[PDB]
Amino acid sequence: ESAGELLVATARTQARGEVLEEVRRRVREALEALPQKPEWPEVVRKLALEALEALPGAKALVANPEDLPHLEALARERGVELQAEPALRLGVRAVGAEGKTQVENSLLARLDRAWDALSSKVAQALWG
Amino acid sequence: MIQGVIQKIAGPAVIAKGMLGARMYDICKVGEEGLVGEIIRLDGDTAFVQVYEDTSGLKVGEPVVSTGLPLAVELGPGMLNGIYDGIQRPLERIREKTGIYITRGVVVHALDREKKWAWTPMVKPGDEVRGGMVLGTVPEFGFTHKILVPPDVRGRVKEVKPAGEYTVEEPVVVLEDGTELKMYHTWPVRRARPVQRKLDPNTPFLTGMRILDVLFPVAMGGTAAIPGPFGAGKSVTQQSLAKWSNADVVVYVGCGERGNEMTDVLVEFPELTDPKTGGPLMHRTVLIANTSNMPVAAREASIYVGVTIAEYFRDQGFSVALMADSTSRWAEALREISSRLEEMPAEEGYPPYLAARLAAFYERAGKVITLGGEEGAVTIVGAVSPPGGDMSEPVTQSTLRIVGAFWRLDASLAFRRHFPAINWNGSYSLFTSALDPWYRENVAEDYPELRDAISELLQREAGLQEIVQLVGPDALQDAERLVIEVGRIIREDFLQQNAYHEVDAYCSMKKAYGIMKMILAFYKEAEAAIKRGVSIDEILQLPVLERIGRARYVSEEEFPAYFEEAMKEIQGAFKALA
Amino acid sequence: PVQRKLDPNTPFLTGMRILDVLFPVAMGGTAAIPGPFGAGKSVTQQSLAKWSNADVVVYVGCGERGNEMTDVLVEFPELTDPKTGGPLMHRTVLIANTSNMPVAAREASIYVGVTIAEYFRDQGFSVALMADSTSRWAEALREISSRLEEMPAEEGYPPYLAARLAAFYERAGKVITLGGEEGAVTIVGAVSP
Amino acid sequence: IPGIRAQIRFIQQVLEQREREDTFRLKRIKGKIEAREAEEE
Amino acid sequence: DLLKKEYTGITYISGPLLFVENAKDLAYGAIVDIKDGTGRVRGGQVIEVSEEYAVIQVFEETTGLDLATTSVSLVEDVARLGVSKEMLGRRFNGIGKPIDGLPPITPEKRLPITGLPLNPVARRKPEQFIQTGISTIDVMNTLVRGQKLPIFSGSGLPANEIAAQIARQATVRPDLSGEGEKEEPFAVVFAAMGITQRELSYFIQEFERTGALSRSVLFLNKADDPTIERILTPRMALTVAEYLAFEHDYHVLVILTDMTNYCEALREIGAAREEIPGRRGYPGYMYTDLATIYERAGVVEGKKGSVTQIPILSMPDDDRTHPIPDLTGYITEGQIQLSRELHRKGIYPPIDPLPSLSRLMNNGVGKGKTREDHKQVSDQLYSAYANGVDIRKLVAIIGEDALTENDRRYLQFADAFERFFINQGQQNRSIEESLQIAWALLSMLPQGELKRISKDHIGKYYGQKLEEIWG
Amino acid sequence: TVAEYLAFEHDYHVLVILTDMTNYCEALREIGAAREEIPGRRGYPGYMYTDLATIYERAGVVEGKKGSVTQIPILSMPDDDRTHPIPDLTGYITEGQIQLSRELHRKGIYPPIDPLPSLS
Amino acid sequence: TEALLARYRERAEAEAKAVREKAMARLDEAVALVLKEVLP
Repeated sequence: ESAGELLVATARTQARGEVLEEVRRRVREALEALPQKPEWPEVVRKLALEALEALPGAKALVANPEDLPHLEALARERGVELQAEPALRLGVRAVGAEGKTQVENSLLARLDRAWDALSSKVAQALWG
Repeated sequence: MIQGVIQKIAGPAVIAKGMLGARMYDICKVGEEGLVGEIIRLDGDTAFVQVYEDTSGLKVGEPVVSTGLPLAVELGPGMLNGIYDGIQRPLERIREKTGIYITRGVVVHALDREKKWAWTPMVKPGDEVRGGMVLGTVPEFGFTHKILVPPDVRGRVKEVKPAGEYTVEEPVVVLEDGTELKMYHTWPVRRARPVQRKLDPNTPFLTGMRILDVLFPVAMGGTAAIPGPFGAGKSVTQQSLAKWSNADVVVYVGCGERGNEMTDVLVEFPELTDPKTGGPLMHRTVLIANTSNMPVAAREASIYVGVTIAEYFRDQGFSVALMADSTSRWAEALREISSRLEEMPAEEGYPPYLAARLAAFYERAGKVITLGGEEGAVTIVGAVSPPGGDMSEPVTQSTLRIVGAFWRLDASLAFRRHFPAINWNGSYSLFTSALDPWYRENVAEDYPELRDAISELLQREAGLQEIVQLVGPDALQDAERLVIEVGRIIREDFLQQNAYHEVDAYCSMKKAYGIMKMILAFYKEAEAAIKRGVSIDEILQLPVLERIGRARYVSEEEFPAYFEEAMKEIQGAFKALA
Repeated sequence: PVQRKLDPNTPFLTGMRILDVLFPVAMGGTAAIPGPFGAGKSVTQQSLAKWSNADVVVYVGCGERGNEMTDVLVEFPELTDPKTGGPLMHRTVLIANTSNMPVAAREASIYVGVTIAEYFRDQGFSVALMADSTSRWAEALREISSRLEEMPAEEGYPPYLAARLAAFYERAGKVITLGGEEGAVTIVGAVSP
Repeated sequence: IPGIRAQIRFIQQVLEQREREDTFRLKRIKGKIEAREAEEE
Repeated sequence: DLLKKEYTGITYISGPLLFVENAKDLAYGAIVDIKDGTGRVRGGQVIEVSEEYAVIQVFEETTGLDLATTSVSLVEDVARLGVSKEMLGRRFNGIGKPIDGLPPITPEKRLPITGLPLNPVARRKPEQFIQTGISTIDVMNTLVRGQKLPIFSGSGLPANEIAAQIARQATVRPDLSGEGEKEEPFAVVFAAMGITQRELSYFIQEFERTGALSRSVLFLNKADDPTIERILTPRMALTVAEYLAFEHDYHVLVILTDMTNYCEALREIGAAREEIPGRRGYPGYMYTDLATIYERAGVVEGKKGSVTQIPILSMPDDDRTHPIPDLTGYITEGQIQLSRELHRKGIYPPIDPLPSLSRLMNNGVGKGKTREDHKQVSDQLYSAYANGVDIRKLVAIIGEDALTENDRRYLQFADAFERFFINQGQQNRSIEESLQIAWALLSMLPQGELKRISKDHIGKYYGQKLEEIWG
Repeated sequence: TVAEYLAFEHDYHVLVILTDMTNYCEALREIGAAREEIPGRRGYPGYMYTDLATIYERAGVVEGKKGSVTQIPILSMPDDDRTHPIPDLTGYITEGQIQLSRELHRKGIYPPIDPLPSLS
Repeated sequence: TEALLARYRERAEAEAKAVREKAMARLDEAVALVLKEVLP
C-alpha cells in the first residue's frame, strides 16, 4: 500500500538533506580561508566594532595573535584593553566589566546562527 | 505624567521603578508597545502593575507611563448589538484589523466615531440642567436612547444644537460655564452610579421556566445564584434566560469561559425574535466576552464593565438583566494575582478581600428611582462553579449569605437527562411572600394557595422517600403510593421542560397555573376514590393521565380550550365510574 | 543503552498457580504487589526468588527486616537450582540495606540493584529484580527533601516522586543488546500502603 | 451502621490531614515574607 | 542578530531551577543554551527576570553542571517552532527534534509555540457529524468535527485501544448531510507525554497496520525522558496542528495521550517556585494553563480546515472530583467516561453512558443529518437505562422475586442493553446499524412507556426483534 | 543496651518487655513537633518507622554465641483501630502479633487472647 | 504482489537522481548567496 510511497518520499527527503549539507560544507570551507584575503582587516575591524557596540563598557578584547596587529589601531580610541589567544579564530570576543559577561563575534558562530534562518532561501533558490 | 522603567517581570505582573507620585488603581502603559495595566501596590519608589495582556517578550528597562485615571468605560449610543472584550474594545474591529487571532496592543474606540445619529433636543436655552437629567434622544434599533447629563455636571444651558445627524463627538449642548456635553461620557467602573431612592421589589422577573417562575421566583430587582458541577447544564439555563426573559436589555458577561458559547450566542441571536418589541433578538443584547485563554487579569475588568453598562441602561429607565457567566473564574484570577503579590491568604488560597468584593458587586442590583425621576432596575443572575462539586467551598458560602434566591443544580438529574435538573430539596427563594399581590392581581386569585399545595405535596413525598428506601415501594399503603405517584407526575409533567422543543421552550404563567390546577384536581379526586375501595392500580391506568402529561406541549393560544376540556374530562374520569 | 527494545512474548513463571494462571506477567514486564502488613508479602517474595525461571535473581532489600536476608543466606546454599545442578545461591545477588541502617542509602541500593541487573541482561541472560519495598525509598526521598526546605506534594512527599518511580520502572524490558544477543529484565516491586 | 461509621471516620481523617498540610504551608510563607522584608528592612 | 553573548555568573542550581545574575538583557520567556565544562549543551527558558538576576527552568537533567564553568547564552526572545507541510511522515522528540534518522526539516514559517487566542467573532459553529463506528458514542454522545472530547480513563482500563479504534474508524458521512463528497481522510497529530514502552509499541504497531503513518506527525516524550520537557510537547503539537488546519485546509485530529503526566510536570515546576496551591498542591493557575491548550481547537469562519481534540487522562483513584478531571471537565465539551465494573464483565468498550456527555451533540444530529429520530431515541434510551439501574439498586434490598412485571422488564432492558448495545468489540458499526439495534432494544418495553418519542417515529420504527438483526 | 550487654557478653537468655509503646509514640510526636519537622499521618513524625525500627531490630541471635534477645512489645490500639499508625507501623517490623479480643473479655475469659487473628 | 514494490523502487531512485541533478545545477549560486548573507 503506502509503504512504497513512504520509500520514495524518504529518498527525496534524504536527497535534499544531502545537497543542503553539501552547500553548508561548501560555505564552511569558503569562510575558513578568508584571513588570506585583502578584505580581512576591514571585516575584522567592523566585527570588533559591532561586538564593542553590543557591550557598553567592555574591559578587554580577546583575539588571535596572528591577526592581533590588525586590531591595535581601533581599541586605543576607546580604551578597551587587548589580549591575544590561539584558540579564538576568524573573529573577536569581548569581555564585560565584571568578568561575568562575554560577547563573541566569530565567523562560524554567525554561520551557525544564520544557517537555519537561511535554509528556506537556499531551498527556494536551489530548487524553485 | 509620572513615568518610570520596568524593574522585574514575572507572569502577568510587572514592578515599575521611579513611579513616585502614582496613585492606587491607576491605568498605566507598560513597555514600549503600550500594554494596559493597573497599579495595585505602591512601595517606596516602586509600583506593582498587573498587566491586562500577555507579557511574553518584554524586557527589563522599557518605559512605564501612568495615565493618572482609573479604568473607565464610554457610555453612549452604540453599545447594543455589540461584542466587547474585558476592557471594552469592539471585537469586530479587532478582527477586521488583526485577522483571526487577537494580537496585543490594539487601540480602538469603544463607540464608533463615524456613524451619525439622529439628534433630537429636549432642552431650551437658559434652562437648568442637573446631573442625570435627559438632554435629548436618538433612535437606536427601535429603542429611544436618552442622552443623559453626567452625574457630576450642573449649570445653565447656553446653546443647544438644532437637530439632524451628528457623530458622538459633537458637543450637542454647551453650558453657560463653557463645558461641552457630547453624546457620551466616561465613568469609573469601580464607582457605583448614584440614584435617588431604592424601592421595594414587588414585580416578578419572568424567566420562562416553570420551576423557577413558580417555586423559586425572583423579583425585578433581586439577585440569584446558580451553582453546579460540570455537566449539569449551566450554560443551557443561562442562554435560556437570555432568550426568554422579559427584560428590556440583556447584558451578558462571559467571564473566563468556553469560546464556543459566545459564538453560539453570536450566530443564533440574530435569527431569533424579541418577544416584546418584535425585533431581532441581538438588538437588545450586549456581550462582554473574556474567554478562558485570554489574559487572566481582565476577568474582574470584564465583571465591572458589565455591571457599569447595566447601571447605565438602568439609569435610562429600562429593566436590565445581567448574566455573570462565572464568579469562580473571577475569584481564581484574584488568587492567581495574590500568588505573586506574596500576600498571606485566606481559606483555600483566596485573598481575604474576596467576600468584600463579592458583596460590593452583588449590591449594585436593585430597583431604583433614577436621578431623572424615573424607574429602572438591574437584576443579577450569577453562576458559581464549585471545585469538585463541593458546595462548601468559600465562594459558594460567601454567595449564599448575599443572594435572594438560590437555584441548585444536581448531577443525578443531569445524568438521567432530566432537565432543567434543578435540585428541589436544596433550592430556596426569599421573594415569594412579597410577590403575592402581583400574582393575585395578574395571574389568579388563588395562585399562592396552589403553589403552597404543590410545595406541601413535594415535601410530603420527600418525607415518604425515606421509608420507600428501606422497605421498598410496594410495601406502602395505597394512600402513600398515591403520594409517591403524584410526586412522580408533578416531577415529570410540570417541572420538566424541553429547551429544544419549539413550544415547550417558553411557558407563560397562566399555562403553569392551569397545569398545577388540573394536577391538583386529579390528585384530590383520586384520594377520594381510594377512600371508596378503588385500587391504586386502575387509577394509574386512567387515560386522562395522557392529557395531563401532554398538556405542556400545547401552544399558548391553543391552551385555554385544552384546559377547559381536560378539567371536565378529569371530573368525568371519576364521577362517571361511580 | 541497548540496540532495540522488543515486545514480550514469553511468560515469566513464578511457580504460584494464581499468579501464573490468572494474572500472568511477561518476560520483560513489570508487576507491583502492594499489601498491608500481616498478608504474607515476605513469603511471596521469597517464593518468587526461589522458583522463578530466570537465569539470575537480584534481590534488593531496600529498608526491610534483617531476618529475611538471614533466611536467604542460610537456606539458599541448600536448595538446588532447577535449571542447572548447582546450589540456588549461585545464581543470586543480594543488596541488603535493612531498616536500622542509614536512611539515605535506600535509594542508592535501589539504583545499584537495577544497574547490576542491566549488566547481567547485557550479557545475554534473563534477570529478575525484586525490589523488596519502594515505600521505604519514598520515605528516604521525603526525609531528604525535608532537610532541603522544599515544598511538598500531597502526603509530604516531594513533587518529583512519580518521575523517579517511572524512570526506575522504565529500565525493564526485553532488548537486543549491543553485542547483538538477546536478554531481558523483569521487575517486581513491592509497596506498603 | 458499622460500614457507614467506617466511611465517616475515614473521610474525617483525610480532611484533617489536608488541613494540617496547608497550615504548615501557611506558617512557612509567613516566615518567608518576614525574613525577606527584614533582609531588605 | 548573529553575534552571541554568554552569561557566566551562575549562582544557584537545585532541582530544575538555575539562577543567573547580571542578565537583564534576556527577555521574559526567552530560550537559552546551557553549556557545561564538557561541551554538552542543554536547554532552558527564562521564567522571571529582574535587574539583579534571572530564573531559568532547565529541560534536561542537571547532572554535571557546576558554578564555575557553565555558561548561558541566548537563543531567541520568543520560543518558536519551524513548521512545514513536509513534516507529515516524521517523528520528533518532546521538544521538536527528529528521531527517525532523517535530516531536519526546512521551515516555511517559524511560529510561536504559545499561540494566540482565536477571535470569538472569527469562530464558526461546529456542525459536521463524525461517525466513529462506536454506538455508545455515535447514538448517545455524538462527536462533531471541531470538538474537544476527552476520555476519562482509569489505571487498568483500555483507553488506548478506544483512541486507536476511533482513529482507525472515524469518518464523516457526507451522503447524509447532502453536502460535499470528498471525504478526504483525517491527518493525525499524536503527542505523547510520559508514555511507557508498552503503550508506545502498541500505538506504533497500530498506525503501521492501518497505513496511517504517511499522514501523521508524532511527538514522543517517553517516560525515561526528562520531566520538564512535557511543558512543551502539547504546545508544539497544537502549533503544528493549527498550522496545518488553518493554512492548508486539512482536517486534523489531535490525540494527547496523558494529561496527568502533564499536570505532574506542572505541579513539580510550580512547587519549586512556591506558588499558592490549588487543591492537592497543584498550582493555582492550572486552570488557565490547561485552557490555553484545550481551547486551541474548533473551526474558523471562512476556512475549510478543522481541529478536533481527543485528550486522554486517567482519573487517579477513579475519582471524578480530583483536580485534573474536574478542571478538564470544566473546560472541554463533555467527556467519555469509562467504567471499571463494565470492564470486569468482559465488556468492550467499557463506556458507561450515564456519566458521559457531549455538549455539541445537538448541533449535528436530526433531519438534514443522520436521521430525524436520533435525538429522541437517544434520550429515551437514557431514561430506560436509568430506570434499569435504579431497579437493580432495589433488587439489592428486597430480592428479585418481590418485583413486579414492568420492573422485570426494565431489569431485562438494562441487561440486554449492556450486553448487546455497549459490547461490540472491535467491529465497525454504521449509524444505521446503531439506530436499528437501539430500536430493537426499545421494542422490549411496552409501546405505551416510550414517553419521550413522538407517535409517528414509534409507528414507523417500533417492533423489530433482536433475533432478526442477528441470531 | 542492658539486654545486649547481658546476652552477648555473659551468654544470658534475655526477654525484654516494653510495656506501652503507645505512650512512646506520643512522646516522640511531642518532641518531634518541637523541631518544626514535616508532619505525618495523624501528626506523628514522618520518620516514626525508622525510629521504631532502631528499637525493634536490636533483638535476635548471633552466630557463634549462646545468648539471645527476645522482645515482647505491648501497645494499645487506639479506638481498637488496627489501621492506626502505631500498630500498623509496628506490624511491618515485627514477626507476628498476638491480639486481645473484647468479646472474650465480656464473656469473663482470661487472658482474652483471640487465636484467629494472631500469628507467629 | 511485488510488482508494486519494484515500481516504487524505480520511482524512488529516479526522483533521487532528478533532485540531485536539479540541485547541482545552481548550487554554485546558492553557496555564494549564503556567504554573502552571513558576512557583516
